Amino acid sequence: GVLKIVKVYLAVKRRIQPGDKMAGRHGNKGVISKINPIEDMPYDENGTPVDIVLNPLGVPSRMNIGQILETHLGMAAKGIGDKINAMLKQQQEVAKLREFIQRAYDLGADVRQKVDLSTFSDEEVMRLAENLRKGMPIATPVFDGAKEAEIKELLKLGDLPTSGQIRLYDGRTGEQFERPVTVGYMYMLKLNHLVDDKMHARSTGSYSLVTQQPLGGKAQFGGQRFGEMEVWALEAYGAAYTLQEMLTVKSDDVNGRTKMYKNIVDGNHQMEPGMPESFNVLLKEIRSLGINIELED
Amino acid sequence: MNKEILAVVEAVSNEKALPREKIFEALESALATATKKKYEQEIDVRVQIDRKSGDFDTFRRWLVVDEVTQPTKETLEAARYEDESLNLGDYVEDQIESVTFDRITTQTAKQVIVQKVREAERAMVVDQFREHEGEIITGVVKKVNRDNISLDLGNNAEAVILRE
Amino acid sequence: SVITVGPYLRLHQCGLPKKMALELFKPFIYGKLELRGLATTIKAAKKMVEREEAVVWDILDEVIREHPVLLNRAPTLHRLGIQAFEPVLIEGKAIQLHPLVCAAYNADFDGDQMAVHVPLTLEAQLEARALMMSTNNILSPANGEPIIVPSQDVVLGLYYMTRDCVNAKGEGMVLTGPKEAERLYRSGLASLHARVKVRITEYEKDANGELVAKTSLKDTTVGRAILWMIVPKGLPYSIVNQALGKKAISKMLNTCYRILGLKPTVIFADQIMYTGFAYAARSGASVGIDDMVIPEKKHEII
Amino acid sequence: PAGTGYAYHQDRMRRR
Amino acid sequence: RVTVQDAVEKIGNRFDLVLVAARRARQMQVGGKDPLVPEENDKTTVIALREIEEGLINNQILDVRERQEQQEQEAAELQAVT
Amino acid sequence: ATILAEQLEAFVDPILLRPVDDLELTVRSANCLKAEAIHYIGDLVQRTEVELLKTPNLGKKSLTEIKDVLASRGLSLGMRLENWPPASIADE
Amino acid sequence: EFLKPRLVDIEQVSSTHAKVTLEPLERGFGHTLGNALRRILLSSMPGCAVTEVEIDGVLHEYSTKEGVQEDILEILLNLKGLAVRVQGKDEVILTLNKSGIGPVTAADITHDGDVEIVKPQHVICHLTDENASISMRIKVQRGRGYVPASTRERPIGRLLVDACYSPVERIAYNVEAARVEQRTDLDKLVIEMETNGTIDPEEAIRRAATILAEQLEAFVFDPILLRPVDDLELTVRSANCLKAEAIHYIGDLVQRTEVELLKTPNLGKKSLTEIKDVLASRGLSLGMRLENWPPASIADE
Amino acid sequence: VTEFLKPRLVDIEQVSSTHAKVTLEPLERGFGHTLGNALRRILLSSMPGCA
Amino acid sequence: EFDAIKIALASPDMIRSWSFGEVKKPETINYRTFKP
Amino acid sequence: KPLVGTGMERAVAVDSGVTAVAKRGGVVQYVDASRIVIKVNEDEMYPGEAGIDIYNLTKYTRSNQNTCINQMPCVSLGEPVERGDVLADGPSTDLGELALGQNMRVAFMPWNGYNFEDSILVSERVVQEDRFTTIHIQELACVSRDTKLGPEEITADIPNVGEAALSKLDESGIVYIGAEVTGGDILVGKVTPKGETQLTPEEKLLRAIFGEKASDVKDSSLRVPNGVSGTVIDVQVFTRDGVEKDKRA
Repeated sequence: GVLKIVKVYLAVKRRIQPGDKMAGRHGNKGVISKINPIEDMPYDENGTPVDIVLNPLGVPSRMNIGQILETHLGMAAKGIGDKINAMLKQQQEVAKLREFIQRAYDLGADVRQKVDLSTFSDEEVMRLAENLRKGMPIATPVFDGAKEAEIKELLKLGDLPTSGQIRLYDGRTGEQFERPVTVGYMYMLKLNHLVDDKMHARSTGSYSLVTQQPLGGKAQFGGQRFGEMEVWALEAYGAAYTLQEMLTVKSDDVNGRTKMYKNIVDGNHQMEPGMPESFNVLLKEIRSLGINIELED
Repeated sequence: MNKEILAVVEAVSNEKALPREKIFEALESALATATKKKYEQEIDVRVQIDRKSGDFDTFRRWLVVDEVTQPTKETLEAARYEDESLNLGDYVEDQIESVTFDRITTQTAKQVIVQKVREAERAMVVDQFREHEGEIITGVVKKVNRDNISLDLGNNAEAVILRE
Repeated sequence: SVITVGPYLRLHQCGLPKKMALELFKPFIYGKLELRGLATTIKAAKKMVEREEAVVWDILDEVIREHPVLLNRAPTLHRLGIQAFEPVLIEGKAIQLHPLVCAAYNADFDGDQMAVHVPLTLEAQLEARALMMSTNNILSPANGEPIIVPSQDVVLGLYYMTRDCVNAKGEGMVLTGPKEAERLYRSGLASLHARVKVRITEYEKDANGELVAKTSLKDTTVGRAILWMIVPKGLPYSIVNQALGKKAISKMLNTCYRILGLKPTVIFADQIMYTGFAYAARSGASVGIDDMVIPEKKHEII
Repeated sequence: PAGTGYAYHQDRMRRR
Repeated sequence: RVTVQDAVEKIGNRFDLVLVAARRARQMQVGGKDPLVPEENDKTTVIALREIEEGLINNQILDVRERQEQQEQEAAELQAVT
Repeated sequence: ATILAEQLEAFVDPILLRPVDDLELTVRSANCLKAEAIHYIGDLVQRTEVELLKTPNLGKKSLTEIKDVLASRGLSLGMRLENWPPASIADE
Repeated sequence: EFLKPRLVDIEQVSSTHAKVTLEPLERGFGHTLGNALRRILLSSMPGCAVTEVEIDGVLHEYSTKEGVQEDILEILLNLKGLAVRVQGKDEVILTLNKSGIGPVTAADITHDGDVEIVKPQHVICHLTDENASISMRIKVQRGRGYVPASTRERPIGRLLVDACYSPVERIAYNVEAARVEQRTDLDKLVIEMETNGTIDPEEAIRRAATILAEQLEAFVFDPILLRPVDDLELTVRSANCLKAEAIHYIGDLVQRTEVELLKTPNLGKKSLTEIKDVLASRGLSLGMRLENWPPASIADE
Repeated sequence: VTEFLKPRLVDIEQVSSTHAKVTLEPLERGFGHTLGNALRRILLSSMPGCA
Repeated sequence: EFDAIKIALASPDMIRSWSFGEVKKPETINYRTFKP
Repeated sequence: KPLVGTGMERAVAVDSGVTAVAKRGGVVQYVDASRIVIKVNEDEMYPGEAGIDIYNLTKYTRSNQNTCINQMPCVSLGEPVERGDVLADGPSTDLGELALGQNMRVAFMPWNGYNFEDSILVSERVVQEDRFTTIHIQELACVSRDTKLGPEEITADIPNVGEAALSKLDESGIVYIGAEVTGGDILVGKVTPKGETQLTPEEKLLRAIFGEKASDVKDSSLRVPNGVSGTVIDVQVFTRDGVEKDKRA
């Protein structure tokens, strides 16, 4: 019993905003908290602003020291990429590009790669440098990776500082941060726990059928569950009227909440309490047995 | 047709002597021309209304001229392709519309069709005024406005009295 | 919704987005719109906030102002997991939550979510302000320990600020007050940790409710004088004269609460958090690969 | 019958 | 408004504060009584606690004023009748 | 503010001239006029619309496209030029 | 007697970026003017970026066109990166037509009499067949900052790209010591900017200084209307001119416009001069509108 | 494109005559820091005076 | 409004006093229309 | 791409099924955003079934997690390709590698409290470059059921509307392909029945004009759920056999 089905595909483009979740590849999570302007960013003595400012204090407790080696080796990779971009933007012939790319591909101990550019024939080297100019990709296998001295020797091939730390100025004050800080490139992932999929709000929506309480969820326009431990936490204060309207007026009693809505739109601010209708459902379910529950007096 | 075009026009309690085909065209425009404004095509409109079936159609104009403005409704050298059959000045229609014009305003007839019925009532009351145009006549005032008094009269016609 | 930090807040207020604020406060906005006379029937008001015209945001800032909300983190274990704030409206879609309060909720910011509840009636607004307000919960009910203890960035900013080194800019110069200590730090003539005789005026309240001024020269640092500009009157100078880790700043707030009461302890908790964040930003306290110093004796021990 | 409602339950227990 | 400490210094129970301030705010909001302290377009809750802090309102004065302004209404009714 | 301000006082018709092919309409609408050896819309404005309608090089859809172009009133307004140039269109 | 900065040398070392130079400066003003002009140049400078694109056979921006090896979305990104100068207009519409195998560079745009492309080697897309051609209209306008698509389209054929109206990329100042002019403790401010070609560097430093000096410009019931017309200090004729229109209070004179009074011959030529003398105090005839009589301060009690 | 929001100081909430608290609003986004930093460095570093 | 809640057994007279009619047939609804 | 990878990206990219791996190597003949044509080399080629391969790429379509599973061609024209090689990159791939997120310039410093517990602070240079701007696709269905008083109507011809009620719909109810909608417009117009009653003797002329015999109707049109924008990229219409196809079907 269906005539025709129409399916329509909307294509939203969700950008980024304060509240999305980004994370690296080591367990460094985080809700992005403020999308600063360009000027406020800590820049260095070349001019370039840093893009993301993490927090250092997550490193000694949450022991993921691999992200700092990944940061230093990423800065080494981008240093080689900047030197290729400098040697190519000046329109240099393929000999100097061949020299520098060969020096950046040898660079290590007994390794597996062992490439040579003498069999690339002067046209692939320009296209390989067209692909390396935004940075040079570096493989680091899992337990047989790049040691510290190799990262230092690759940071020495670019003209970056050896310790990986550049002194950085401030954007607001324009005066230098003491004790030079760690910059580099980290490969960060956007996770699909966005913030305009979790955010929800409800004044007065639909109500459930068997127990006259609001529906649950977001697609169903619903209200958040004021659970049992929150009832304990309001018994633990002396908040008594807050709990009474939190489980009689705002939730269940239908004549109580229509009196409440009229009283709120008239400025009154007063509740006529009544009884939860789900307690009458409890009376009907216990009473539907052989049990005779009542209400005395 | 919708197998019903010789019966709804002939209701015919209040609009028999009133124009039947025009009321049919107006109800069609309400079921259509209501919340679509058709288009921005700056041209002369012409509705064509049927009395026997009740249904109607919407034609566009071409408006024979010796000028260039209103260019979707704009001569004799172009009439030479019509073998000079057009004359200077006419509103000769040479276009139509494609089954749209408020594929909206369907059930909603308590403001649209009710609005056109109110317009027809006003038109017939002005026609009632046209049969005398002014005379010594009495009325009974019903409403009490500021510096004017509204008067009810027979056969649902009304008037007002100015304070000056 | 998802929470985020917003460290500009005072600890009785939290950030709350405009879209959630216009949805949770629909009847108050309806009542306000019907009072002014802009509209007539209720329908008109629901069309106005369905369209979100230019005049309902002033209505919204006039229904928010003194109306607390109950923030609640989803595994509420003790009573400090439901606290009442005052909203400050946020361009955004994330609840901005004051950082010190996070140590009460066990709330980090790794993807957490919190629920907001609105006290409707008038007795519930007064219970949110007088019992459940976040300024009122500064001691944990399980013991006597303060629960608005400064957690992680701010103790690093203090520990870098109130410390010393055996030579810096302005070693052993003499300063006529803490105001020119901060002026020497800002102009670029001394360092944040450089030992220095200052003249501080500590107020000891040795009488029966009367604050007696005693001024003296303390051999201290520049950072200890700058942090002395934030300490309220009654505490002695020796609460900042040490290095101020985390146990020391916790007993600083505890001695402030036992002596000067509640209101100086709330405003002093906020000033602690602000100066900790500011000088931790000025510190540039990174972490490198060279900071983890391998012992030279490690291989011979193995 | 603990918090703010303890006055209400004092009143109701007194007026029986 | 930030703290309510002196409003508990003058009413020591901290639960009677809520009853007295709710009674006072219900008199100011719907009953149409003037605030005894000049406001700054505060809501009626903060004006209630602001009157508590001045000391000019607690439960004793509220019972005194309700008995006197009930006796005034019944006295006006009796002098209108007789 | 006075010091900082004193430190800064040493610092502080086109539719007719365009081609018929440059029109927003399709290439057929331009080619209908271009079949009479017209390259600029000024040549289209130099000739009357009746004179263009007396030639079968233009089509029925080309007439609708010409009406859509003349709705902006920049071309085909029944004008007469010297040959090409107006006074604002002068040789320099 | 502070030494004033004057621009001395504009070293256009490459086509994109230059190194302007300010000299002399007293000590302290180097970092002040450096950070200030850096923050103004990065914040708000007039750029000339692109807003709308209408490819011909493309309905929505997620489609694909037959004969071009990039999507329509990638064509929108490549047009978003277009570096273009305009000269005498607010907005302008550029036209692109290209047919044949190969790239569609940025020099294939039919340039108007004032639009100037500054980098004509910029690739947009690649046509990849013998009869497969794109034909688009591009809309380029002035602006300031970053105006995305979500804040600000009427047919279904327009395509809105984001608008990065910002000509500069990287502003770096380097203060350094100054030589003779026969006085030490003077500084030189050397600013290396990084433009994309749409803004002259001296024009950039001039607009930044103008914006900052504009920011420091911030600090570097009527009793006559309530009174009767006859109570005015002028003669009885000046009051009677207004009173001829049944006016007794000057609030009624303020309720009506002066043009409405000048359209009535009850007022005279000398009465107009008297009305001007009365309106010189600006208490009456200021072109106001009342409810009928009463303002809020004029309340009934 | 050049006409920004131009401020004026809305209040000078002052304590006794050698101390004050001067606000400024509204400023364009990011200009509070540049005017605060410019006025702070000029006042705190280079003023004329005698001592 | 009310004090204590009392629970006890249900007598057949008490269950007939709760009731409003004997439910005979097990037939739930019509299921092809909308009526019960 | 990852600047710091493990070399394991090519196994995860090629050995999954999101990229368009070449079956027989050869010379590319025609690259397009839709299709890719490989001319097979003669030392890899069957004698019969002459053979030049056509790869029909999978353009913008819905994944299960409402992402956008795209394939982009990454080869030039006239380019040699070998057997076992990538031709079209997939989602989160680049030249046959595996690029999940993006690589950005990071600094480890406390910055004024805005990264207190675990938070992250991002420059506007990141959002200006449109570099995390992910593309999501939502599927909205609308069925034409069969109830009492008769079947339903999809024909935009319905009441209680406004120029803002169906100014984006066509003459048959279904929204256009390409119409950029807001949160709460009408995509599919759908009217169902309500009360039966009978015929009225008031709208007689109107009933002769249209010939409609319902005449009162309800409103159950599909709407964009409140909050989401978008651009309608693809409309499917399925018809149970026997039912009259309307003009858009």
